[PDB]
Amino acid sequence: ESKRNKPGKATGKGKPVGDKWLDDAGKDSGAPIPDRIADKLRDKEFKSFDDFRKAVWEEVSKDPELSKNLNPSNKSSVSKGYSPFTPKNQQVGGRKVYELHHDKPISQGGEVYDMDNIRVTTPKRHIDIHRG
Amino acid sequence: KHSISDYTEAEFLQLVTTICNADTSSEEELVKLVTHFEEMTEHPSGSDLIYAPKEGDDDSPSGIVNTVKQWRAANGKSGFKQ
Ligand SMILES: [Zn+2]
Repeated sequence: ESKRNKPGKATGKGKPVGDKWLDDAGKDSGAPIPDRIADKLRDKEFKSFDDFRKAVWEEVSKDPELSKNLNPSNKSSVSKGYSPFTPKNQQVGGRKVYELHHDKPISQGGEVYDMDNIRVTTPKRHIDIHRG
Repeated sequence: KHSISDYTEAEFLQLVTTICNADTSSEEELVKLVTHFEEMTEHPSGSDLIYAPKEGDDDSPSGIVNTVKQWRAANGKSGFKQ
């Protein structure tokens, strides 16, 4: 009874990112999935979007270019497949961690596991996107 | 565990160490501890003390405890249990 909970295989290219990768998450449509992560996850089967989410953060933990911009506590979090905490000023109530967003919504036929359709957002930005 | 005056310093360090190490069974449990920490400390930086330190701050568990202890002492707040 939720599309995002149906199994599928990951596809898509992503984009080159730099040190300001997660800074981009609070702006515009959010930050892209890094090309380097897309290389690792392409063609893997996922039983739910939540399982895909876990895999993204585990690959972040393993990637020295992506993990080096997280502090020790956030490193511990992504090692467990958790989403890392944003700065306080980008949090909204009990939503305190980076959120994965579908640029074309799944409800409007957007692809669930196409990484070219996925963005990384802060809670503050994700809420604003979904309200225009 | 309703206020920071309910914790000894050693007990608070235990809480902070658990958070820093993500020593939980779910992301939900971790978020709950972080929320608890922010409520206990009353510090304006909130979770930034743990996850977004300002340049040169000591973000080890003992460093965070020191930052909290000093801020509370200097800003008229009750301290740890003896
Ligand atoms: Zn979204």
